[PDB]
Amino acid sequence: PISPIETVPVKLKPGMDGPKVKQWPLTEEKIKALVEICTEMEKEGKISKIGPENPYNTPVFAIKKKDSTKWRKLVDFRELNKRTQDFWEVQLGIPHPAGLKQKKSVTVLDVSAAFYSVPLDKDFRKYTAFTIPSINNETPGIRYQYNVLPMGWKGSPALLQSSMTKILEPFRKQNPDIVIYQYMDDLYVGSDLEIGQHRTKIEELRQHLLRWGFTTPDKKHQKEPPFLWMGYELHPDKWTVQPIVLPEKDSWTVNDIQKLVGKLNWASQIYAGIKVRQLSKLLRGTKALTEVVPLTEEAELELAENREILKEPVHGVYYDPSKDLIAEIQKQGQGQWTYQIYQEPFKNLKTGKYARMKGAHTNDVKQLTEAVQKIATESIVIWGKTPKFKLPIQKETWEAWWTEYWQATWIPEWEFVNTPPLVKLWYQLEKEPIIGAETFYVDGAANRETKLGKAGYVTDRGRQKVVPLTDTTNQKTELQAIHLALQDSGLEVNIVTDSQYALGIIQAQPDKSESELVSQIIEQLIKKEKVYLAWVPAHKGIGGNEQVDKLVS
Amino acid sequence: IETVPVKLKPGMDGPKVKQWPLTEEKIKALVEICTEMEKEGKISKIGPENPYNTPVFAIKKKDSTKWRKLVDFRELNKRTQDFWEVQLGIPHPAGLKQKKSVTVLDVGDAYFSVPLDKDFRKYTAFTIPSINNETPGIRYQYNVLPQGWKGSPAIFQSSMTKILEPFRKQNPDIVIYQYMDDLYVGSDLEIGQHRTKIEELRQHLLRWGGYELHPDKWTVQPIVLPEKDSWTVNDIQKLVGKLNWASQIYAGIKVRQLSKLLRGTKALTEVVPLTEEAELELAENREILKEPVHGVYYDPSKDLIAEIQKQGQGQWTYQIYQEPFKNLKTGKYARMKGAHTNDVKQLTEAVQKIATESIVIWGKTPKFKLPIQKETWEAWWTEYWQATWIPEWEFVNTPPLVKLWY
DNA sequence: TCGCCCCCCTTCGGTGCTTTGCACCGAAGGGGGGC
Ligand SMILES: Nc1nc2c(ncn2[C@H]2C[C@H](O)[C@@H](COP(=O)(O)OP(=O)(O)OP(=O)(O)O)O2)c(=O)[nH]1
Ligand SMILES: [Mg+2]
Repeated sequence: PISPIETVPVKLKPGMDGPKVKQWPLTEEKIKALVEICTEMEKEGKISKIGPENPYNTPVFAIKKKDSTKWRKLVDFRELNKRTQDFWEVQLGIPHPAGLKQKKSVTVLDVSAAFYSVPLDKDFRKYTAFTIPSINNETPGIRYQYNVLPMGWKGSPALLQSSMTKILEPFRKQNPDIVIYQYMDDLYVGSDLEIGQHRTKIEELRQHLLRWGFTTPDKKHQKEPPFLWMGYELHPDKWTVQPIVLPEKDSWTVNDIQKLVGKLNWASQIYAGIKVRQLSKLLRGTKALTEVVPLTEEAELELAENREILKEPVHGVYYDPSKDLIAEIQKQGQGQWTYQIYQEPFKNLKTGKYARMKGAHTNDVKQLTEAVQKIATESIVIWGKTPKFKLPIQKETWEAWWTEYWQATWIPEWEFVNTPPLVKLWYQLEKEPIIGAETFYVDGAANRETKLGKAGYVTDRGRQKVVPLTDTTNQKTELQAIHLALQDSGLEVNIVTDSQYALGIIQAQPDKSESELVSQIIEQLIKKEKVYLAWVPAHKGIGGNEQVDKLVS
Repeated sequence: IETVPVKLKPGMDGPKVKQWPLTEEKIKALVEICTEMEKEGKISKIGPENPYNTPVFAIKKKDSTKWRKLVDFRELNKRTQDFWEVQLGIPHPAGLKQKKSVTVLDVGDAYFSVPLDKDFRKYTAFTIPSINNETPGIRYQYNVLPQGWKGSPAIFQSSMTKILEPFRKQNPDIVIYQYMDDLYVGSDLEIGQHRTKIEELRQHLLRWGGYELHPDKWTVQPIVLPEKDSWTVNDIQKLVGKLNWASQIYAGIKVRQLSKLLRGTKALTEVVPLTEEAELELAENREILKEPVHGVYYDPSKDLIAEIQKQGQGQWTYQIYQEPFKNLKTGKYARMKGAHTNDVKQLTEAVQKIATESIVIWGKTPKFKLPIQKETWEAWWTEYWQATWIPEWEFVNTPPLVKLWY
């Protein structure tokens, strides 16, 4: 049945007209599936015949359903969507089972053909013109237009979600004691009422939906656990993800590996410790989805580790609002982090991972800060509050970081947890110069046209060095000059540069970098005992910097 | 009453900014506030066929523990026509920064008695999110002059003049300046005396529909040079790089006879005695930094820019300029709550204070260059915001070379 | 041979700097999952 809800006015983008795209060929089985739907759609008032006055057209096809025997109708509105007005999408996110509370009575309902029960603005309908082919030349196609929301049109999801919200709003206001998760046409309905009253409220909800033309077939009406919902399985006390089958291949293509990494990210919401860094590295620098990529040894190990984790059975629990949320993070190496969110020990609400490389140069403390931020935002989305943190970093380490780093930074209430490897600063620059330590005046210069440069130093102990450099840049030569001072100095050194750039990188205490040269400098800094690093303006005649800048000529 | 025709600037379209996540208590407050505003016809429920959106959140001051809805119309305001171009802007009075106490009043509710151009309402849409995305977002648009839209003080300008006339009539030496939804009201009366006439202005306003600032204490902090009795090579290198930087700000400052006290490849900790020709150069340079710069004047046709640096132990230095190195004002903001633990809270409060000073001094807020990662700021800043306005800002990562301002 | 949403990983291209590459950032490609 078509809703007596009022149509939402919709327009094309200014200046544009409608689509005009000829129909293509389809199989015998799909044309009769569509003809069954189409003449039934016409008799249910979902579509109407048109003719040649309407000059628009758009091709149509069909795909089969997870329900093995039903067919899904789709019209290729790619062109009409481009010319259709923008919408502000009302689906802001995806509900998560870890955000659910325990309920005594639970129901999952689905509205059938919800799109086809929502009417389409009458002035817009003529732009949805299409044509059903029936083989090749036996006839030209019959022409229809949509009277309801079509599958494949840009605005159909938003107009269904908005209409569903309007229809449900009376019933939500009347029953605040009943939680209704509303995803597209899928309704999760939980209550603390005994099953008798609960089922009264369901039939009441169903009758309210049907007055507005939304049918709810018993085929899609779950009343017993485990409920299938949003890809999960809802038990009374716990939830599981529906089974995750990983690809297993002798030969791997780029596209195979992309599928694998996606499955593992999805698994990581409840399977603790998933890693995808080595498998994802195999996608770098590739140039075709069908290009065969051999697994490195590191990626095999990572895959095997994930496979061990995924054969263990896991479950999440539900949210108890009268207890704190606790978030614990572990370091996995190579910029990878994993976390669990729980309220009572060894009963995770969910898990996750953070593994993004932000910036060319960074350190573990920054990345831990980023993990905390990802977790804080996720907890706001799911539970409306941030959790208490348990972090493998000492209070001394953090305090040393936010007092010697020039940007404002913070972490909310957190408790140290001793789960090695701990997050630590891998070196610290001295705030004052070091008595008795050598003083290096470093400098490097390159020529823009040349690819050519020099890096070198002078020393208060009389030491000097210059090395030629090829295919370099101005900034590289300065990093190189610092590289050699660290290379040729003892455990304690004083260094003076005129590169704001280099001082900028090194003062932020990075422990990893996308640049191999910066990585080499980091290794040298970690091996040192004390390092004071000072800056002076270039080309101003300053002793030390003067002589080395002369020398690099 | 009939509406004023409003348009966006030529070639620009309405705002399209996504709603960010909100805590449970902020979502509840917005649902309570918007449900009542919809009943009173100030806003109307809309659907997704309106393609525009502006983020909404809520703030709660602790000397008024009721939630205040705040819509971030910064994008919409940038795209709205100027009212200085069509004869409606509010002139700023030079006398306000002279007053010894200035109280800020939130008068945003007065705008809700004037309707908004029917064809402009669509640009004001916002969306309330849902915990764990239980439902789609819920959308509204304004039917009246919104709080936080720069067109509301301009359209309401005629009316607020008539409402205020008797008060300014009876108090010729109290200065009142309207900035957005705020009245900045300053006087020279004693602390509790001033608070009393604030309450009188409040009641006259009710007839139809924060804490004390002190501008005569907004000390300017200049570039200072250290004073020691023994000077290292590193000390004089630190000194010379600082003066070389200040030679782009001040006039006639030299380093020639400090620069070659450092002649030779010297050790960073070797003490170098100061020549009489060096003490001559240094005590000279310190007096130039003593009293400030000649030729620096405010230009109302150009934007204000603010830079902030974290110094440590709760201290934050700042500079306000329109042209690089021609600072209208330099200052230092100091700690408050006493733990001094939270950098993001301190920076957020520093921004409110610096922007407040700009409003009182020049009548508008500066664009801020914030020494913080974008995602760190966005994770936490709304938890500490207490103003009904929001300045423009951007995120910079500039390491210090000198500590010029310390 | 379709639509809308969230997530992650990689690649690309626009912006601004007292630059000449570099670092940052948003958008778009691929993948997962939902209806
Ligand atoms: N355009 C498009 N929409 C889909 C697709 N899958 C699901 N949906 C949309 C259209 C459907 O009306 C709605 C829900 O689909 P469902 O599989 O839950 O049921 P459907 O309406 O297709 O038929 P049914 O409820 O089983 O009678 O979301 C798809 O592949 N393409
Ligand atoms: Mg359906």
